[PDB]
Amino acid sequence: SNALQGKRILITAGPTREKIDPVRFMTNFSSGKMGYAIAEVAVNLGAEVILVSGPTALNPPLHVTTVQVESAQDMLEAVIQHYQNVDVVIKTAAVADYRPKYVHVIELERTVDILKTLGEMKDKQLLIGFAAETTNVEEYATKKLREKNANMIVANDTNIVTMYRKDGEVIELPLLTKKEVAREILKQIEMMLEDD
Repeated sequence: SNALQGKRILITAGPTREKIDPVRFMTNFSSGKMGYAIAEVAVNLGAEVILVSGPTALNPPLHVTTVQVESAQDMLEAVIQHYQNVDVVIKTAAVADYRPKYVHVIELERTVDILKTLGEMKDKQLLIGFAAETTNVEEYATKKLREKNANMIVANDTNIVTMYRKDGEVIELPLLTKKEVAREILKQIEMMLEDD
């Protein structure tokens, strides 16, 4: 109940929304259920939780400080605003984002990588990322773990989750609900905070 007492944890969740024209947009889909589930469990563990969310149909848990955004750019600005004052950042979006160049046949431009940015300006914070691949899961998750300067990468297929920690340890899980996975993740984070 007090496992993460006083720990500031920032979580990103949901999809990003990129405009094409005033009445059209594209969506890099991400459910948001996982992020919102982690946020709820984190609160119950006594953590100070900040949730940066894209457009979802979900309602944030009580006591969760939530910022609703749409674009990947706004999500970036929101995370940077809090990054100095947090202990843990959990990026719950395995999808790399793309964005149209104009706001009026559709030219796409590269968006700024959130996890890469946080890794470059990282001080003492812990970076947790996600990954969802159908091939070379271990190789990709490990590559992302080292490239983005992260502490743990959560790999996906109710969920079947394998976690890859920075120290080299690998933890596979059976079929669990999102809330169960959330607990296992926050358990791992709790330990990394003690290692420091």
